[PDB]
Amino acid sequence: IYIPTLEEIKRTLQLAKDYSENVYFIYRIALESGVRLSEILKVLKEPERDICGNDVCYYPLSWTRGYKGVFYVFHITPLKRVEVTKWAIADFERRHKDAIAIKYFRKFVASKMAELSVPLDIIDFIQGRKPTRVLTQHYVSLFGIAKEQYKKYAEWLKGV
Repeated sequence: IYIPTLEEIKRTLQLAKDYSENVYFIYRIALESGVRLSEILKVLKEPERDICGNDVCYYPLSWTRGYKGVFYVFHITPLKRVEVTKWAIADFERRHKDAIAIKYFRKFVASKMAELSVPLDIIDFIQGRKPTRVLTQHYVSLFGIAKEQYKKYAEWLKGV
């Protein structure tokens, strides 16, 4: 399957930033977090609920598709308020065929976390996906395990 290259990500961030720094910031949080666009737009409408701790930040959210459950938007950069819909994003990509669709930023994040040996069930949780197994491998302490695993992607990302 297609996983974007780091260069393809950089070029997309740059196209965005030159179009709107707000749209850019959305792609940036997409790269930092691995979560899906809808969640990124939720957290940016209420950036105050963000929680920043030392090395990384995390924004507590709750599953809406199906039974509810707590997950976190992990990121490095403190949030700022951005008010857009998915249509702002759609317009931007329609106008830039060589900008990688934001949905593919997930694939890239997932792929990198693999190379850093983040276990797949934790990659799933970091990205705001529901468990694939009823009997999860990490019953305690899920937040801690996720955070320490995420701190490895953060370090990588910080050194580019």
